[PDB]
Amino acid sequence: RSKEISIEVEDIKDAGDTGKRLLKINTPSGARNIIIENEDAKALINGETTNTNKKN
Amino acid sequence: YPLAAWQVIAGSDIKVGDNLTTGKDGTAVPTDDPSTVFGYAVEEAQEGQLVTLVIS
Repeated sequence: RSKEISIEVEDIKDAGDTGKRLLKINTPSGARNIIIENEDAKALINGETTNTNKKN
Repeated sequence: YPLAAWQVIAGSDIKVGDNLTTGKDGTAVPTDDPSTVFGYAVEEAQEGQLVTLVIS
């Protein structure tokens, strides 16, 4: 009868929507895409800014 | 011959109702960490004594 019963993210009944997205994410870039909504701030944190991002 | 209960040598002091897991050298020891639990004692045993346990 198995040994571990590896649950999945959606089995965690009091996890939040952003919380489940973060738990599923594999890389730091993916996490930043979830967490940072302001596109200019995200661009700064990614070290990749256009002239429009810089002005903003 | 699917047994509901086993007779296993105790690796340490086991009390009645204690959840058991593997210890050193195949002996049975008390545990407080679910997933390591394979059964529980219905008998009390010192150390090196056999203890009857119900598998769960």
